[PDB]
Amino acid sequence: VPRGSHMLDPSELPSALIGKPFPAFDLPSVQDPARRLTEADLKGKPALVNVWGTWCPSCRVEHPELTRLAEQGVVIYGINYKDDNAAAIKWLNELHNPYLLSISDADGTLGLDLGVYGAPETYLIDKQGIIRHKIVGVVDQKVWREQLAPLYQQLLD
Repeated sequence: VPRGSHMLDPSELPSALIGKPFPAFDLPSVQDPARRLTEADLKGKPALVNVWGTWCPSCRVEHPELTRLAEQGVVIYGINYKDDNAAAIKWLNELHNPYLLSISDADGTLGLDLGVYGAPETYLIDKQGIIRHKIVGVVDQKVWREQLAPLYQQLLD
């Protein structure tokens, strides 16, 4: 089955939101639909924002690395993207939860503003919630070391 050229829209490029504030949102937490989170909750420390879903085999694979980073003091926030809430809860309970906040993006409206088109994807934000880098696909030790860590270290200092 032949397939012609399909071009990602500009908002989906890693470079799209560099130097821009994290998009505004008002969304329920994963574990409690009565607890609301906004982009204000993302501010304070340089951090990773990781987009994931239980539908995503690559997120299963990426999980140990996120845990490894959190153990080293790295703040990581999770956006649970277009997922089954019950399944997401199980995932956060049965696996070693690396996330300081878990945002339920069930309709993908936050992902839409971010240019999300799959998972995992990871954003580096500074203390003010400004986006400084985006990784498309699994972050492993080499991706961390070469593509995030030097930026992250600069944001700490």
